[PDB]
Amino acid sequence: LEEKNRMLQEDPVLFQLYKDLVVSQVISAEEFWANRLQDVGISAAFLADVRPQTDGCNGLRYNLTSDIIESIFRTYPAVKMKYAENVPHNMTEKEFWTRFFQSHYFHRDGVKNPLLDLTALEDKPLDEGYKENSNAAIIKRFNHHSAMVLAAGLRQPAVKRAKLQESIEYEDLGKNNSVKTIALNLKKSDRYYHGPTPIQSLQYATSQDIINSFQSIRQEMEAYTPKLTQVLSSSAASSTITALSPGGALMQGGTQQAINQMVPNDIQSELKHLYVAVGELLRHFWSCFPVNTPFLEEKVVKMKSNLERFQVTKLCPFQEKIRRQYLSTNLVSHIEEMLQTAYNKLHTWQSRRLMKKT
Amino acid sequence: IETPEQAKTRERSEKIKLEFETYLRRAMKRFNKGVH
Repeated sequence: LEEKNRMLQEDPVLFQLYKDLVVSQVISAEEFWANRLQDVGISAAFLADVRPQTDGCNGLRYNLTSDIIESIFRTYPAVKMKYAENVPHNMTEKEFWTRFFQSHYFHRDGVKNPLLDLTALEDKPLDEGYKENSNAAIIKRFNHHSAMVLAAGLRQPAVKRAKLQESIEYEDLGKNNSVKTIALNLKKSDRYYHGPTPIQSLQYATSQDIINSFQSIRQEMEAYTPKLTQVLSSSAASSTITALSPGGALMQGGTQQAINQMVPNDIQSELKHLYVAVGELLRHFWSCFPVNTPFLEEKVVKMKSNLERFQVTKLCPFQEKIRRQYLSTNLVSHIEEMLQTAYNKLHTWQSRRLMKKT
Repeated sequence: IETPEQAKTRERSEKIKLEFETYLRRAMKRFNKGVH
């Protein structure tokens, strides 16, 4: 409940929507939330990069972060044991970190058989008859840290034979099939040539009289001379101007009205809220559709009931609010269209279900 | 691990104060033994 309340507070419009849907008894919180409902890998640089921030005013900013401590614990389980065995009783956390900095711990400055069993690589293991310490310690602890990081990354003759097969096989002298494709060859390619364009009454011309007309025009334009006066006339020019004149046939319509001032911004915002609510309700309705299981029938019936309740409890007050101002905008018409479309869809599907059963 | 120069100065001050107080202690012991 507390988490849900916080999440609703994070989205006040949804919180307002949740209120308008639940308090108005349109939908239950169970049905409301029925449809409503990061790990970081281990980096090896978490030690060298992370340093005690020595701000000039003698400031030892540790910048203690949970992720850094978790990375330390994953890489060094011993640090987790030290933390669990000391705090909060034996010592404080910051004192433990300071001790870690001062200690030498911070200031430190085979499954596969063939190519791993170095002890077994030789078949003649006879007897011995036929700052070095600092360097060895540094190497050992570096290898330990690397192994710990690699392990934290995750968090038999058959194996030997498989490893040998992987090692010996050459990609050149194998197979190169790579034919994971399916060829396609349609039946009638003429569908696209005249595609979604509907059938047009492309009438053909008459009999050889078409050829006679072609010959007539061919002879007519065979002896052609350019003309200038005949190109245009003032009367034709006047007609063209009138067609192009404001308010003319070519100038379709004209000026329009400022819709913004015709509706208050509060009414516009409430319309947005109702749009989002109805849109989500119908989205869930269409998600349930088509009803392929008997459970979906009850869910869609509940969806329709919720739509009816929301309409009655919000749009009708919204309709009255608009009507009191006598707004000429039919914003409610869009909502009515959507609601009636959904209701008719459900009624038609119920009719189909009744017909199938009978 | 924080302001190493301050720590070194503190160590030097402790060293010089320790030398001063130890030689004062030796002088005091000499004084009282001579009095005895």
